Amino acid sequence: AQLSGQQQRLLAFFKCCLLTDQLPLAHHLLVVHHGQRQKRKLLTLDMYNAVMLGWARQGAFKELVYVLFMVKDAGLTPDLLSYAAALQCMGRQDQDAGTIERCLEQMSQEGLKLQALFTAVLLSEEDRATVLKAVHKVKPTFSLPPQLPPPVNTSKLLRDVYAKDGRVSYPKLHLPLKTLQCLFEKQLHMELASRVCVVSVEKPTLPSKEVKHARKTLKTLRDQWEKALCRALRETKNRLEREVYEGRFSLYPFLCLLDEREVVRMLLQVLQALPAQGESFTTLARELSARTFSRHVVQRQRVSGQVQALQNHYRKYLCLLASDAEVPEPCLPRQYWEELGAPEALREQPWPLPVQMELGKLLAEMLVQATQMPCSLDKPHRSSRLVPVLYHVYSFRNVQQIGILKPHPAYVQLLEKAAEPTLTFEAVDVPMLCPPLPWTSPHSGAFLLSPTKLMRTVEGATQHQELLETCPPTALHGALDALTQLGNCAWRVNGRVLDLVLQLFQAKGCPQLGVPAPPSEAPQKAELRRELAHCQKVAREMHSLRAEALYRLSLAQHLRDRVFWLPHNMDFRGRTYPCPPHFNHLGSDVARALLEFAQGRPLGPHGLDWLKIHLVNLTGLKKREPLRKRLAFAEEVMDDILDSADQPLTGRKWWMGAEEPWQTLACCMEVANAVRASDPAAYVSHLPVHQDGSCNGLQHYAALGRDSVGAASVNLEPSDVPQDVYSGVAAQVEVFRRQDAQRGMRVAQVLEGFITRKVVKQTVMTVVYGVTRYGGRLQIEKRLRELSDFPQEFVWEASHYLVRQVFKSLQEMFSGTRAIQHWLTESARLISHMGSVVEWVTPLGVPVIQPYRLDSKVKQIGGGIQSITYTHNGDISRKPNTRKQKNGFPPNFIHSLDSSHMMLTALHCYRKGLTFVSVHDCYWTHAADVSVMNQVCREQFVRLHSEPILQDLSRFLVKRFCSEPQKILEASQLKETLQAVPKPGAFDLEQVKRSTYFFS
Amino acid sequence: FKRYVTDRRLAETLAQIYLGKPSRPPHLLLECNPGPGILTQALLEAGAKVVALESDKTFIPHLESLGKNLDGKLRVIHCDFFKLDPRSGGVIKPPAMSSRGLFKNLGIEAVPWTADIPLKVVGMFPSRGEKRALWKLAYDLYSCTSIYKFGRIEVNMFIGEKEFQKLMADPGNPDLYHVLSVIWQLACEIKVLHMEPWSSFDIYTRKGPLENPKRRELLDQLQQKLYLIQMIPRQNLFTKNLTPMNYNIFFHLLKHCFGRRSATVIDHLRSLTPLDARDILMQIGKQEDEKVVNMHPQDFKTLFETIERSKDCAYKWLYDETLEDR
DNA sequence: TTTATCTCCAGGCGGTATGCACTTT
DNA sequence: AAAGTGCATACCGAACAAAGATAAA
Ligand SMILES: Nc1nc2c(ncn2[C@@H]2O[C@H](COP(=O)(O)OP(=O)(O)OP(=O)(O)O)[C@@H](O)[C@H]2O)c(=O)[nH]1
Ligand SMILES: [Mg+2]
Repeated sequence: AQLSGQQQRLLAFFKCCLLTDQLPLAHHLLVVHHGQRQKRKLLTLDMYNAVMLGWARQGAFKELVYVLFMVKDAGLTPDLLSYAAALQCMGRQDQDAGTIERCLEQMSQEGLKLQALFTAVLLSEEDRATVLKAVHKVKPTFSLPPQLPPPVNTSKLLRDVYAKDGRVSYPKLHLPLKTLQCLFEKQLHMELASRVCVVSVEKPTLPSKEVKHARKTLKTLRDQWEKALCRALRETKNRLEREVYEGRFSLYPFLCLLDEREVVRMLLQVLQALPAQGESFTTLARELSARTFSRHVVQRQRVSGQVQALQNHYRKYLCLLASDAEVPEPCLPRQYWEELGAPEALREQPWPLPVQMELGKLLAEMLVQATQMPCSLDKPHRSSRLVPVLYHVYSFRNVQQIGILKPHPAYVQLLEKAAEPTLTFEAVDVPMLCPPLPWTSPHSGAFLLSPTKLMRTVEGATQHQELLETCPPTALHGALDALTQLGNCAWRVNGRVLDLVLQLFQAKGCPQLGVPAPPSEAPQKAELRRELAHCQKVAREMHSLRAEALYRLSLAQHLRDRVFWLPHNMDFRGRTYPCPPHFNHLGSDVARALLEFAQGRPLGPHGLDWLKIHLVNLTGLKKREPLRKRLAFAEEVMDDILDSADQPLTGRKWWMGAEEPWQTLACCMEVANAVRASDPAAYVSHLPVHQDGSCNGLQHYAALGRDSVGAASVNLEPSDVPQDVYSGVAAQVEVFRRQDAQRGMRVAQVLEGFITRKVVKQTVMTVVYGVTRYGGRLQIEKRLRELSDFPQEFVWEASHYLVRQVFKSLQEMFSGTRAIQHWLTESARLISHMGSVVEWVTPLGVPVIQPYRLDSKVKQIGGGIQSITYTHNGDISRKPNTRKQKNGFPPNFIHSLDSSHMMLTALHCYRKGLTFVSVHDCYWTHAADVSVMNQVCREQFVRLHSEPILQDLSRFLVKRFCSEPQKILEASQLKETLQAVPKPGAFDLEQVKRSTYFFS
Repeated sequence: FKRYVTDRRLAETLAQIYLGKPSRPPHLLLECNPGPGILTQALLEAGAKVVALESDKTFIPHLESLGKNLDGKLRVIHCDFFKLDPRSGGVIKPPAMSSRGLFKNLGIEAVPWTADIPLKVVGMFPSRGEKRALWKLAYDLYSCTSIYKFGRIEVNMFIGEKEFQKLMADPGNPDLYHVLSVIWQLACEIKVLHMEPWSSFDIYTRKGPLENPKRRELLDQLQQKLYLIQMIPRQNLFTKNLTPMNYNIFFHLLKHCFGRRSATVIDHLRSLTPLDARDILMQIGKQEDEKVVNMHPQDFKTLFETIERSKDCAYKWLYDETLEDR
């Protein structure tokens, strides 16, 4: 069955008591709960086991005997854990051999195995050593055999990656070993501090008397708040302990896990980092709970002593990546980490959701109650009355209402006037300064000390992790190796581009290119009310945009002269995203413009041509002509490129007219240097070259269905010119609009030259995924409301027209595609009726489950400001959402296939010594190597679709969901619908190896 | 379903109630959803100047037959009173209409707020949309926009029993006292001009004219005494402190004060303003332990004006437009 | 007659008054 | 004999803001 909320909170209390090392409290609570008949039923075996282990670690035998008497009296039979704890304590106390003989003889009478004791998950290495010493008394020798390291994966797709009989050319960095070790020390200290301070990049404020007065007042308020928070924390601790001594549950051990100073510092950081509009109570609560769990994991590691083990293993591991050092046998970084001997990192038990929300709420209430401020800041001592800093206000949306903490209006003005020149970032949000830890298991990886989860999910979900941990160990090797390869790409920031961006941003901003503008340059009876409303709104959006830009630019300027790495993880489907949110290459055009590779490569014979093709692709003017025409066009506009590179702001300004600004500039800056060099074939390029794929989902449908016309339509066959379905759909829509406009309808006249590929691209893409007309209307409206050359008053009448015509253009565009989509949709629905969520396995081997469940019926926490309502993700007892599982089956499957293709390509590029990074379907590299990647890509695609993916999926679905005969009629229906798979066509995938524009 | 007058006795009783005043009977009565035209024909027999606002086109020619011979007394305009001045923007479709266009086609000029009532709208509230219609009317009235832009136009509408009871709740606390009652009794003078059993009104569904014993069965299910309620906007609604710019803060204050019904005024005031709550409650005259439910609408308006009249503190409210749309 | 509307990059209403069970004064 | 403690459901606000197209519900 499943545990109740109190049965979770009590277990969490007992487990936390072991870490906090207050066993008397746990013993008292257990005795009180066992004594009363009503609370006796709540206690389970694990609650006795936790206290028994805690007592055994100390070395008290009387208490362990008493708890064993309690558990034998209450009910149930002792399990292996109780006997393991008994042996551990008996060995601790140097018990006589006769007692050990008797205990183990009884244990054999029940009938178990001593090996399972040393394979117990809970027991650590020290506990295992102690119990081994204890058992060595009765048996003079006891041993557990070692084994060969985990076998390499044996599958059709991944065989070549893990085969030793071959030639390997694994790359290496460009840095000395000592520099790498120093960077490791810097990153370790940074993570231990848990904060970084960055010098603000905004325009400095000239000193004045008012600024100094504001700073002094701020300092005084900070000191007063610190003292008040310390006193409040002490009082709360005492009050919560008194409840424990009354035989009631509380959060005393949870609040005793960290020092008072650290909690106070975290609370002041949260107060200093509060937006002027405030935040909802539930959001502030999840944030405070999460920050406390991270600080406890880092501090536990520091106190125990794993920090030193990581330092030694890492410093020895850094020999593989450094250029100077050499490895006896080259291998994948995960393989070397395992072979070098792996320190054991024990997973941290996640707190239950109710406890997390309760702790967050308690901390937020303490923060709001403890801080107070004088009412009159400008006028000192006018009134001795003290006003709260934060206020609890309701905000009403439709019937519903929300609670919000809002700062006092004078505090915001004081902060604005003070203009502190230092921003504070959390260590998790900043890019690392040392190479990432190799992903060796789902539990450990990415950051040095902070906890990072493999599959990013909601704060309480656990089904994905248990599915990951229940699979064979060798299945996830490919995914882990791909993640490690992606995270091991050194980065750097461009200098002159950053200087130009700073010049534009600091002075006035250039909203045309993308740089926001300062609030100073802002626009300025019913009519007056409307004008003020518009002004306030516009000021709000511009302020938010400038705040985000300020954060990103400050972070970028901090790393001006450093090398940094970006770790990656994945979602539940399988697509990979970088971990640092603020600054990465997945962001806007400026983000893609500032970043560049750190390890350059010579251009070679075929580097300049690919650079020119990349420049033309970024420009966007020529996207239908072949490669020769793009190269010729790049040749034609050489003067404009050189002028833009030499004079970016004072000149002909050709680059600003590109579709992708700030990247055309960088590419021109590189191309001019390459051209002006004495030998352009011996020039080092640090600039990645993008490589995109057209109609990727349509490509995967074409591959699975093997439909000849569909394959030919999406560049999946050899051709001389690119093929685009979107352009054909746009042409058909334009023909229909021309006929309608000649007939006389006004909206046809309104939108005449605004039917481009952009407006219909997303809709045509998402039709095959089963999008409805409402979503298509919203997409077309969103596209239309940004042209700025279209009369907006027709938008509702425009999109509502276009969608229909667009859907018209699709009676019979796809047949096998829609057959496959309908089959998947019907299978998902029929599975969803029986109450079982749909699951599948990707060709790489990772398992995917789609967690859509009906809402929990009530979930509130009682309290002294408001009753927080929170969803209970983490209840497997709820019923599945048939509507959201039906709609999401195709897109998740195709995204998983895309991720598999990307991972295979990345691994086979790493084997040849390539710097491969990717964004979903865009494959970056150095300029010289692009052609090589192209080849392997096609190969992988063919292999990825050489296996019968659809047949394997059908058989797996039949095995998993039709084995149970519980509903015989519906089981027969599901068997019938799953045993009918659409037949393939007549298409030989070898032609993919020769097609030029499959990726272009 | 839509309710249309069915009998001539009703057609004359309602007409007499509408045009009861014998001194200056001339008003350009605006009648909405005429339906068959029985009420309009009765009003013409009594003598008036009707600007009919039918929603459906099918009835439009039919009314044209009744008033074809009459020259200027009756004007049929295809419009809906409850869709005037859409806030979405764009082109105004024929089913909707803009207030300026209507008051230009009718020739009505602009009348100051303190002056006499220019017009008189009559009709029935939506069958299932009383709350939304009342809230839209409240926003239009408190902001001097749309109809109430031109003046303090009287509105006389048929409403149900439950919404009327919720609209006429007092500090006597029948546990129906809420913000809608406060604003509507602060901005109007609600009176029960007449009462009618609901079965006395013909019911036409969107599908067609309702018939069959189901109509008789429906009669027992929804039997409630419909009230014809008269609303005139109050002359002294707007003051120095209460202006069309500051109505949002008053609305937020009233909504917040009813978030916790069983709470005192001082707690909400602490949650809403940085001012000394005890001093304010001393100025307004009420006691410290004053419940929100035991406050009159005039007390709420006086409290809001007293807070807004505080010169000493530069910052008065924590209300901000960022608190909306979230 | 009533409601949600392709997927992902991690989201949720807060108050009042009612019974029902059992433990505690 | 009364009274406290804690958990389950149910009905309140239906804050306005035009409109149309499809099927699970
Ligand atoms: N379901 C869904 N998938 C999307 C959406 N946007 C992008 N994708 C997926 O992302 C893939 C590639 O994204 P894009 O590069 O933007 O699309 P594309 O078809 O490659 O575009 P072109 O390069 O112009 O051909 C698509 O094939 C889809 O699988 C979306 O809104 N919904
Ligand atoms: Mg693409």
